[PDB]
Amino acid sequence: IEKRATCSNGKTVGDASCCAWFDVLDDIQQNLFHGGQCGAEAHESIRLVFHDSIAISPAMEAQGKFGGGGADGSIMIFDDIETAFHPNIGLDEIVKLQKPFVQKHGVTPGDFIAFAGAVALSNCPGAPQMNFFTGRAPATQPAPDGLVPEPFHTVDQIINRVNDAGEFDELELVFMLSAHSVAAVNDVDPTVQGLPFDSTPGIFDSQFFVETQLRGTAFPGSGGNQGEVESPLPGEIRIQSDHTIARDSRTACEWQSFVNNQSKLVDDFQFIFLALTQLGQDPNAMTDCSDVIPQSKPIPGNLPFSFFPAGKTIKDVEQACAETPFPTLTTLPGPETSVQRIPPPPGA
Ligand code: HEM
Ligand SMILES: [Ca+2]
Ligand SMILES: [Ca+2]
Repeated sequence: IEKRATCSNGKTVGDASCCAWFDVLDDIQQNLFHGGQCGAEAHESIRLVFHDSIAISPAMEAQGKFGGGGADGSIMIFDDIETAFHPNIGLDEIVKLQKPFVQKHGVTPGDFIAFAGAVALSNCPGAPQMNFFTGRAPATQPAPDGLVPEPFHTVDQIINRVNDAGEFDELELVFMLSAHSVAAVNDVDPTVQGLPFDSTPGIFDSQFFVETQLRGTAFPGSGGNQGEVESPLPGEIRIQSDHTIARDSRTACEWQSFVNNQSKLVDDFQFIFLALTQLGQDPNAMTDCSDVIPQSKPIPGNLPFSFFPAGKTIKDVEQACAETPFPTLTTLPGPETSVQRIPPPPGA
């Protein structure tokens, strides 16, 4: 039973219970995201949503074991346990920055993680208009390990894991990897933190899908780290799983479909992000508080939506989609330039 209501700030929302999230919004925009930025804390918050949510397994439950609660705030509640798992490396820092907000505002940890993830995305130009539903009860048990994918897992292992967790198919796997468009890597190369996956880590766009399809020619920092392969630009990192998903015959044409197609990118990610945040939950038992999330902003300027970074042309693309040739994009002018690092807070 939802009660449409006008909050104290004058805005109308779907249920009166949503109004209290406007105070949470104001607090995290100022004190967690430094004035609404799509910087390191926003990226970490988006990563935390996946690591809290994908830890659920119908297959383990069928074996008599607890397979995890899905989107239940378990990675925050039992952080001493889940953040020690190898796939969750580096997440205790963002969990520690978020905890005080959960305590101050009296919301569940699962609902806060889903909220901060959606607000973080709304700070990145180009993001979809994000949803936010409430209702996740506090987890009562930590998830098991072995449920969050690693960059060195094969494509078959990853496809099978997301299919078990939420009945997601191989095309939906590609949809959710769009989040690597606003993201950096702090713990794979031990000599440098903050290496972005694409040349625009503050913009939700398809440069991740363009740049992962170019030929990898060098390591940005040290060579041969586990789960890392060569990348095409100085300062950019590329992980093994993204590299192989982009070239596998099952997923390569879906990976290429986002290039120069902003509306598909936004619509597909909007859809799959909402689905991840409902894992382990009953959708009809949740409350829609999407009207609290800020409107996303357009990408500023007048460059084409997708482009080759300076120094790269169609000859540097490793075409993997047999149905449709990679689109001929324009190249930015000038010499190749390094992607700038995104320094993380201490402890990342
Ligand atoms: C399906 C398989 C995936 C694998 C193997 C994977 C792998 C990784 C790795 C290795 C990192 C760097 C972690 C670190 O250095 O501590 C990373 C970062 C990131 N991942 Fe994924 N990822 C996956 C899917 C996703 C999904 C579905 C999302 C959606 C939210 C996501 C969002 C992020 C974000 C936003 C970052 C950047 C973190 C930051 O800047 O601090 N990833 N991913
Ligand atoms: Ca969880
Ligand atoms: Ca980007």
